[PDB]
Amino acid sequence: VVWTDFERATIADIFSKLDYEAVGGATLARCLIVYPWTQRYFGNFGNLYNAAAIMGNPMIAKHGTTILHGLDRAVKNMDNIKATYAELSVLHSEKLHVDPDNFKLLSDCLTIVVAAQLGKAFSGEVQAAFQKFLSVVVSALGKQYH
Amino acid sequence: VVWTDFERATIADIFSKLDYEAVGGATLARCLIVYPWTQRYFGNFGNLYNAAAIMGNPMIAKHGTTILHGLDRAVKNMDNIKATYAELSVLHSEKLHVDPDNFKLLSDCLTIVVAAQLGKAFSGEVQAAFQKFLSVVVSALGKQYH
Amino acid sequence: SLSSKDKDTVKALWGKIADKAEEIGSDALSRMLAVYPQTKTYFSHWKDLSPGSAPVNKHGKTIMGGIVDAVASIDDLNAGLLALSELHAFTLRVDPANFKILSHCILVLLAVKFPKDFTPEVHISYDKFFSALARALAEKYR
Amino acid sequence: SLSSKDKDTVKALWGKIADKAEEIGSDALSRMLAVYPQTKTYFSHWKDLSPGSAPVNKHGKTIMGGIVDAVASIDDLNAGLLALSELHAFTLRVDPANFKILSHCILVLLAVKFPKDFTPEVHISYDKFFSALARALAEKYR
Ligand code: HEM
Ligand code: HEM
Ligand code: HEM
Ligand code: HEM
Repeated sequence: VVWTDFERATIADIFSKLDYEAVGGATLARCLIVYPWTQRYFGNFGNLYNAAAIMGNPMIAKHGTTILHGLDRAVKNMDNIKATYAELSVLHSEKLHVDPDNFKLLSDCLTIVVAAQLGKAFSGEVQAAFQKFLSVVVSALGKQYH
Repeated sequence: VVWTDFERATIADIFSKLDYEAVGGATLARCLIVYPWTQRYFGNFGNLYNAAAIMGNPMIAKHGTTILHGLDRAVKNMDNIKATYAELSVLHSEKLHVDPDNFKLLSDCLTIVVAAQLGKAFSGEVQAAFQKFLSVVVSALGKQYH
Repeated sequence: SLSSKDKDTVKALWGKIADKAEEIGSDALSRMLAVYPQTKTYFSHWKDLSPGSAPVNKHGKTIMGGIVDAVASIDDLNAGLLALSELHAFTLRVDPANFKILSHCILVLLAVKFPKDFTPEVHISYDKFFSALARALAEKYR
Repeated sequence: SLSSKDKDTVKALWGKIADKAEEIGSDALSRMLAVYPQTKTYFSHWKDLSPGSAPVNKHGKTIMGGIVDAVASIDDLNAGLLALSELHAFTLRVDPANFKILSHCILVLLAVKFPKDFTPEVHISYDKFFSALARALAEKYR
């Protein structure tokens, strides 16, 4: 990837405004409620029940937070994302066999949580740089052929 | 990618059996008939009409041939497909803006044309090798982020 | 298929966004074109793809109009959107892969403006609505 | 939505594959498990994933039975496959992502055995049926 100066700055700026625990927990719970099939990958968390059970799930909040810190790792290594995610790629493809549509479903939920928080500050241009970042991420998480 | 010996042999052996012109023309025709929205990318071909217009289309025939020759370049570069397809990736992403779902649609059509041609020779094992090849090629064609 | 609770949530939102709808449509289209430049080829016949630009403004109105039709036809989107399906298949020939892109940009634009409406259960209803929309517009492709 | 043309093609196909059906399902399942190992997780409780192995043989009979069910209910697949949708949603929890993989592998298996039936126009009817199938089985996920 090659990053524009604008792209590099707004990525750093977005993450600097997110409470990782707050946004992580909210993101993963959103994904598990809007796209219930994704629950299957997290069989050992707790309640496959109501949205309320997902919403108060402490294991879900925990893991949501872990995802955000994993994203922060890419933000700290913007020109070296593929290698930075090499072991996470092995985990998520080779071991867990996460259908890669799921990376996009989760990314889309993150985008919508960020949008809601940031408001009019989350302009088309800001969304463009965020989306390019998530594309780079999801590409480095997916099966590595190359 | 790491290829087993059976996989290299199998892929080379498949391509050795395909008439590129006949299989290409048939693959592209089938994609344009079964997934007709894919026609839009080839606006300058001829008849957007019946399946019979698609089937007799000489331009479609020609481009179908080109696709197969394109695949041959990966068969001849099995351990360096991404680099080989670098300009191809630019062309189909940056220039033509082919949604990448279409690469999989086309690859599935080619898989069905080859299965029809080869018959009992196209076993589950042989299909696994061919699908792994096509996955690597589709990833390489593939807007590239790394 | 949308439940009657999904339908009521969608109609509730549609009522809330009344004064802002034409502007929501224009901004959502602006997002599509900049975030997903793939889609720019369908609007080559424009001049200036910024929101607030006259063509994007007026076409935003039009999209939000098709979505209002969809709301009126929420009980059978397939039948209600058949002409729009035919249009997007044969006159304009639009890759159906793009319907999900525009739906996402609409949900993103709505989130920036009405974030309080984006509870998880509401988002689920809206996402089911725009998925069924997209699937209705896909009906006439083949 | 399938045309009457699509429905007859699918029903005629389903006749022709009479004697071969159970074996077609067993081999299609073998193809899925080998070509797309993502799918192996759902059948961890097996032996023996080769075709001809008894669990694969018997479950291939079962899959083709669900599809002959779909054929008999081709007019309204949503209603006819509700029980199977619920089971694939809640009992087994199957990623909807995977319905297309199975369908692809069934079509590949068919083409090796009945290639003359795969004219582009017929393959188009079969694809529309299997897409409607998947969608019917996805109905009860949310
Ligand atoms: C935005 C994309 C994602 C990022 C950056 C990410 C990051 C991470 C990280 C950092 C870990 C911790 C690895 C460790 O335990 O050492 C992890 C684990 C895991 N992730 Fe992801 N993840 C993402 C998306 C997904 C998706 C979509 C799913 C499934 C739908 C998923 C399922 C899992 C599972 C099952 C684990 C291991 C659970 C455990 O053993 O505690 N992840 N992920
Ligand atoms: C495995 C899949 C594919 C392969 C190997 C492939 C290969 C090629 C090659 C080798 C060319 C000619 C480039 C050149 O002249 O330098 C080409 C051109 C083109 N391809 Fe693809 N392609 C694939 C998929 C697709 C798909 C799915 C679409 C549309 C849905 C598509 C649309 C086009 C178009 C419109 C051109 C323009 C041809 C020209 O230069 O006149 N391609 N492709
Ligand atoms: C929510 C989904 C969509 C809805 C409700 C929708 C609705 C409409 C409506 C109502 C029109 C007016 C038809 C006319 O007056 O000529 C239209 C036109 C058009 N749409 Fe869509 N549309 C959607 C998605 C898309 C997408 C995703 C694209 C491409 C990326 C697209 C491309 C076009 C084009 C090129 C026109 C003609 C533009 C013009 O007449 O200047 N549409 N659409
Ligand atoms: C065309 C698509 C499919 C059809 C028609 C179908 C049909 C069926 C039927 C009829 C049953 C068992 C009902 C019974 O006799 O109790 C079943 C069970 C099952 N299906 Fe499917 N299925 C399909 C797709 C899938 C896919 C794609 C997967 C996973 C990748 C899957 C995983 C399972 C599993 C794990 C069982 C229970 C197996 C066992 O306990 O031995 N199915 N399916």
